[PDB]
Amino acid sequence: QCNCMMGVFPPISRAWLTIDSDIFMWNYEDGGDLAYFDGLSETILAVGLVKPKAGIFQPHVRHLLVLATPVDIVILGLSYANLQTGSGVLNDSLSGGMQLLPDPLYSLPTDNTYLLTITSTDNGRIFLAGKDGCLYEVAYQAEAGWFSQRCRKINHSKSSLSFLVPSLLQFTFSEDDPILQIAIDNSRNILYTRSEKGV
Amino acid sequence: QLVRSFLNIKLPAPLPGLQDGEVEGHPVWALIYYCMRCGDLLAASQVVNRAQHQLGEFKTWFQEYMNSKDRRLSPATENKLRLHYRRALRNNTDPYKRAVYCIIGRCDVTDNQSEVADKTEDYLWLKLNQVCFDDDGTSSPQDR
Amino acid sequence: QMTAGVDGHSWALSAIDELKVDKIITPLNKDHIPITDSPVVVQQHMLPPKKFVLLSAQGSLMFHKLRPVDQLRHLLVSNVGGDGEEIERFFKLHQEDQA
Amino acid sequence: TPTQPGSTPRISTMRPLATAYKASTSDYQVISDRQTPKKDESLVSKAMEYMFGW
Amino acid sequence: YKTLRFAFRASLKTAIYRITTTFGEHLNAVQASAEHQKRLQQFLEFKE
Amino acid sequence: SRRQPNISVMQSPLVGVTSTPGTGQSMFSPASIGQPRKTTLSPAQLDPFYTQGD
Amino acid sequence: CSLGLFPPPPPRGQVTLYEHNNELVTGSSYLRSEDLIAEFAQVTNWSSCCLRVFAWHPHTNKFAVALLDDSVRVYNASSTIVPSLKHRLQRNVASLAWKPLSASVLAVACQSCILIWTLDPTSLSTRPSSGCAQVLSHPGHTPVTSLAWAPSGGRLLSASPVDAAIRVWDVSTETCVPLPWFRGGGVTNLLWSPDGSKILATTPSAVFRVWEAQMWTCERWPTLSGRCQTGCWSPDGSRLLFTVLGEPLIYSLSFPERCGEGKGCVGGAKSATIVADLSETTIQTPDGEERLGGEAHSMVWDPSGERLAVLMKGKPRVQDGKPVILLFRTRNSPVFELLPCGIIQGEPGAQPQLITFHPSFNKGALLSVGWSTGRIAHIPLYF
Amino acid sequence: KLLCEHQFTIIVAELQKELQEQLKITTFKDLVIRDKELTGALIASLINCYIRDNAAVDGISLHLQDICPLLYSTDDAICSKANELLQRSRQVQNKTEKERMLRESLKEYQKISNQVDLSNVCAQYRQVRFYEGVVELSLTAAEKKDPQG
Repeated sequence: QCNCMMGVFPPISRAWLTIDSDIFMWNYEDGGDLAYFDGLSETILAVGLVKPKAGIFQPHVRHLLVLATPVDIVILGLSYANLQTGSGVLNDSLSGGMQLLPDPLYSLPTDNTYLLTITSTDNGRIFLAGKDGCLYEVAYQAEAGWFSQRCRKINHSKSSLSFLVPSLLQFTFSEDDPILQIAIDNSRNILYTRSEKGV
Repeated sequence: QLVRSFLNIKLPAPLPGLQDGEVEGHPVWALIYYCMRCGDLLAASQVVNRAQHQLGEFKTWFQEYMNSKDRRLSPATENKLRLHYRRALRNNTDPYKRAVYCIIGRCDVTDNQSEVADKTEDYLWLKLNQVCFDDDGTSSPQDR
Repeated sequence: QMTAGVDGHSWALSAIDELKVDKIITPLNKDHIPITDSPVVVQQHMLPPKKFVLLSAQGSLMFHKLRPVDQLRHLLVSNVGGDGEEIERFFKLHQEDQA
Repeated sequence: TPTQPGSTPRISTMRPLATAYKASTSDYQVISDRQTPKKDESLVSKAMEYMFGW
Repeated sequence: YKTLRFAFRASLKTAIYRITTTFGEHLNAVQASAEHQKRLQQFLEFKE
Repeated sequence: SRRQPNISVMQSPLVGVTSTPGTGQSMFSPASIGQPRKTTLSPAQLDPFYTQGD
Repeated sequence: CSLGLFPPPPPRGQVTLYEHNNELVTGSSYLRSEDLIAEFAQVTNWSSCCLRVFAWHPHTNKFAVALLDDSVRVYNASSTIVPSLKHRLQRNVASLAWKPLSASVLAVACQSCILIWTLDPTSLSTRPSSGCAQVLSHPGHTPVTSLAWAPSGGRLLSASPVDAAIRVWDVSTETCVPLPWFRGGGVTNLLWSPDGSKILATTPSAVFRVWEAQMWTCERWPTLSGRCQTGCWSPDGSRLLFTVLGEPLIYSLSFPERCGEGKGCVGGAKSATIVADLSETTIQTPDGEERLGGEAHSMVWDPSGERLAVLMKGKPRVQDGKPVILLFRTRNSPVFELLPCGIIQGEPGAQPQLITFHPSFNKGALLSVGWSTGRIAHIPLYF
Repeated sequence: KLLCEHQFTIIVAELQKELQEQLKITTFKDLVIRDKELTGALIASLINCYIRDNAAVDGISLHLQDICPLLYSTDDAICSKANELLQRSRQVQNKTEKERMLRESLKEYQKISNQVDLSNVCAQYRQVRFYEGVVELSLTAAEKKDPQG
């Protein structure tokens, strides 16, 4: 009816498609293990696979799936069927049929900032691209700390003193330059972004 | 445990040709044979239970042989074993796997198992287990 | 340089994951191993033809980058043997030692 | 102009990707939540079970 | 201490019955005297 | 007839503990071979054509 | 789980004969002290039923039956001779419990005492002597409603709704050890876990108490609307199922194992979970709407932990207030599930008065059902 | 590869320490082109694990030959079997068995007798009172030094 987005995640042997609110995944080499998720009620605007921070999840949660809508940022756990700890078997594909958890491991509201790209580092820091020229990050942990939520969103484009600037001076000299792409250098610990207007 | 300890003296190296694998570091058919040669069908039955996944129907035939008074299969299983042995085991690379069948199925009286039986007591013991007293005319005279 | 036709708009384009061979950096050779990786003609035994996937509205388009050894394997098959002028061109392209 | 594809019959191969796992495991280590009958942990009920004991 | 002798006779029968109820028919492989095997069967068959 | 067995546990190995307080050897760092244009330039030097400094 | 997931009850005149392939195969046939026993008896109409109690022996094809005349009868698959137990103190029998690790010992709960019968397992006389009946009693522990032996055979428990202390008995030293708590009511029912490490004790009040068989500690459960009516342990003792009078709900409470030293604490999770609802549903049948739902009066689990039988009692708006047997298929690992299996039904006009499983049936499970006709049925479940 | 599979760090800890430090400074091309004593000592340590912890050396002695197209890796393996039997003879209390295993140990040394430390072997025979093998092996170690007279 309104939206379509299609892509690849190599490190799981699956492609993905979204249709309006819903997401579908299958193996790109055969058409096999076709499976879907219905746990939403709002349009998907961005999708991303994540390599998890160690010790925060259980050993069956090898990957995370991240989704974003106009209103929320949903995080689900990805797992694999019946990979038993034997030996004397060869390397022949991720055919241990893939499973999401039905429980959202975390969710986090958008600010009403529409999000347009999701990615992560080799150390499991999740980064998201906002329409408002913003880089964002999911600063997640395991426990509930006395002054630290289990999960939260942070913005890296809006400098920490920006609340001292009257927004009437922002809505007169700013014009949406959406971050359409993030790229990450885990070989030097550097992050890069590219906007619509090519900044 | 005595037989597994005796195998560290009589089989101090793995022989190329033995079949169906090992238990605790020792060949399944040698562990069965020397438990039977020392009369302990319960010790042999421990090997047959431990190696069930390779032995298959040999566990059910060994348990038939364990539950007659006289170390006998029925004519309805001894002649299954004769028809298996004469197709798959007579010319086998494991001589313990021969000898244990030549005993339990009273077959190939024409073979002395001399890759296992070096001595006159083992020749007597082999042939005495192969004895019948019974005029079952379903037996071929070359096994009798 | 090469081109190929694709049926439908390229909804996606990706590589598939690199096998990389660990550099055995020891107290002896630590100053003598390049931080950069060798070019594919140096690693085309231990590494397979580098794998890729495109998606259109029709499905997956699966392919690989060919190594100089897969280019040689193609010419040995197209000339049905170890001789023919295309193999004699390959030896003039890479030079005789690298060929 | 391109030609359009056709369809009319339908079957099924697709499965759910999320397995309907009937164990509330959101908290992993401790289990159970806002609901249900509950364990007598409190100091006031335990002071009651020395003074009055309803 | 006056009734403790009935406890010893009661616990000994429960101790023998415990072992017959965990090993069951595997006890037929256990080397024992013929009168002890004849009693062990009576503790498998629930006759005591 | 009692063939001198270990009683139950008797052993006395000469290698017991031993210990080594420390050890080391010369580091192998040769200034290449054939010495093209000679071995040193802008560090504290050894082999320039300027054989001076102090 | 919920009643809206069960298959339909069998058509009006058929009887359930057995379970096979997970399907239920059918065919055409196979207060004063006394009102206080009737309030807390395991039998749905103890005051008018011919049959007051049934109990299997914990290892053998022997069973005991208490009748309306305060006989206890004993039956055995290898005896046509049926002993008739009648003592001078045997009155208003409320419970029966065989001793584990013994061929030959049965406990009986009476209005004025406990009777421990000794029965010669080879020489089952039609009426054994009144010397073969050891009497246990304590001032104030009357009537006795329930009896529970420890799995190890060395200890017996008894309950009385009048008495604010469970009585532990050593039947061999003839000692009595009350376990007094500090208010709440007396004791209605008692259930050991199969490990012999835990004990459930229920009361006339909206409180139950779980106990520890090592240090004899007590853990209290007071956030209930009504009384805990019934319950059952899992075969491993790691889970306790229970139901609340006025609530159509099967609760479950978990107890993780003692991977740790140095304290007697009973050790349950901080709350229960809800696992099945028994609310007032319709099911469609060839015979019209049937209506199902009510209150779970008894629950019994198989020794294998794969079949839970639930004796529901309808409200007086649903099947005239008749009792019904629900059969669930259970799983205990990695998750606890209650799946439906079906509805167990008897002779046209019979009502289920009691249910229990056989403890040693080498072919899946075997459900004993006591009917209002005075008939006993034995329904095998093949798995 | 065989040293990695036989738990490596054990076999390297059996070495003399002078070799344990040399092993860190020899490059693979030095070990392949120039060395012999690190490779011989690693084989000797792998075999001393078998002799000490009492596996039969015969199976590892044969595996060391398949991995060689044709090389010296034979007389060290025979000497290792001769030594296995000699060190077992020291613990063996059945006299018949001890004289049997000595009349087996002797036959392994009687193959390789041109390359045997006859002083050490005939001292190690004195340490078991096997003066028979002191006569025999010392003749089989002269006989093959001058096979022409």
